[PDB]
Amino acid sequence: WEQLSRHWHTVVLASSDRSLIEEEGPFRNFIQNITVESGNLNGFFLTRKNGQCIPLYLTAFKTEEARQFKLNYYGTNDVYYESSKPNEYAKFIFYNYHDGKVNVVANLFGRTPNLSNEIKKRFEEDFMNRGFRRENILDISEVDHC
Amino acid sequence: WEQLSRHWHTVVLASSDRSLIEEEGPFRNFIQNITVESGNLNGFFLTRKNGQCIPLYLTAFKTEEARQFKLNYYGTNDVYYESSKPNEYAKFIFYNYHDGKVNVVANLFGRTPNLSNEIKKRFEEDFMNRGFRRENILDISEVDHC
Repeated sequence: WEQLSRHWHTVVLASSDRSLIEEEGPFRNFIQNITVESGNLNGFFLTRKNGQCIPLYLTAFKTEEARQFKLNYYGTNDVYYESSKPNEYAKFIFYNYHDGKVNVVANLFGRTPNLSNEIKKRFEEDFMNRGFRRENILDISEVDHC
Repeated sequence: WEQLSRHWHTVVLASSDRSLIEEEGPFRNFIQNITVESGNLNGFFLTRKNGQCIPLYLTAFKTEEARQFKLNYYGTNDVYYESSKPNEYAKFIFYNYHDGKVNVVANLFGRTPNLSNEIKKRFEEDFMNRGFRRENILDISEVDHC
């Protein structure tokens, strides 16, 4: 898992709940880098709250299950890692349970600040195919993230 | 996946939406057996619809990600397999996308029509912890089914 131990860029964000990833949303976070320790993912993000960029430390604890991690943040998040190009991008999918509800927050991280269209298009399609609206898929490689 | 190709039993079912697994629900299915072919999971089930038991064939198609499959059934289902004792029980978590809503359907299968209390207990706890209530977790080893 030491491969994920690098600098990253939040390229695209999508969620079944628009508000989770819009300005001021708990998941509108910009990854800076990931440090792997004993299989655990220690991510350092920057999130913009009340107009300012503040540090955010999130730890995806490795579970006995493969590619799966556990993260406690605004509820319990079952986390899944996936990538067809491990050296170029990383997708992190969060299944969030909070206040008796289930949501999905999908993250498209890139080793570069932007990714190829083939990659982004696949991400967009995968989620549009799952009933999402286009307002639920944010391509932030365009916006002004922290 | 050779340990999955045998006869299975649906022991406990859990869902974020209780109706999906209650009587008449599209996901209240009683597994008969699973046959593996080319990496895909070909499960044969029995489901009581409109009064009686009828055959049900579902294929969990392999993906490029470890332990993850795909199933089109009452929406798109991203299926994950996990099990600490591969020869006693099998767990399949479905992340269902239908009508813009996201739901989770977890299945606890066993080589025998019932599982140890410890196994069932942990399954129940895991989802009790994710905000599910007692009525969302149905042990069916007890009730009579197809």
